[PDB]
Amino acid sequence: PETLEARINRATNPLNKELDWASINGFCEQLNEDFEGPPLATRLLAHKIQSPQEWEAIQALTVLETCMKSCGKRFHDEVGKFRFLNELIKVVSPKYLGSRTSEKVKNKILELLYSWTVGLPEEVKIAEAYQMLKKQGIVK
Amino acid sequence: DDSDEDLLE
Repeated sequence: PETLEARINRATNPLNKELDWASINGFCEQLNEDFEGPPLATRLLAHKIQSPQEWEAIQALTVLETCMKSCGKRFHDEVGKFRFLNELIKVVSPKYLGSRTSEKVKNKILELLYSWTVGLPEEVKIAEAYQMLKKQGIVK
Repeated sequence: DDSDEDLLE
């Protein structure tokens, strides 16, 4: 089967005229398949999400949203590390990348973070990351 | 595995 790299490259291709579900869901399927899939997925996603090409980053966030819903204790656990969460904090925060990131991209990240605090309460690092942002005034 | 970065504050 095709590699995580191949999937995510199709799924987030800024040439895409619409969402490519075969590739989006194929990414989720594939990271679930191989032992070391989830920590790789999370590395690939973090890079796509920090793209200055907005449609690339937006599609990445849709892949992330999708696989969080579909996969996981292993995927949920990787996303729920500071190793990943820090990369999202970079994108939304004026100290880091926030100044040059579209409001669309930042709002999507903040939505996703809220939804995981509600939907995955066992991932306490996601929750900690979110009230840190809220304490800084980046949310509400 | 239990290891992780520090929270970026």
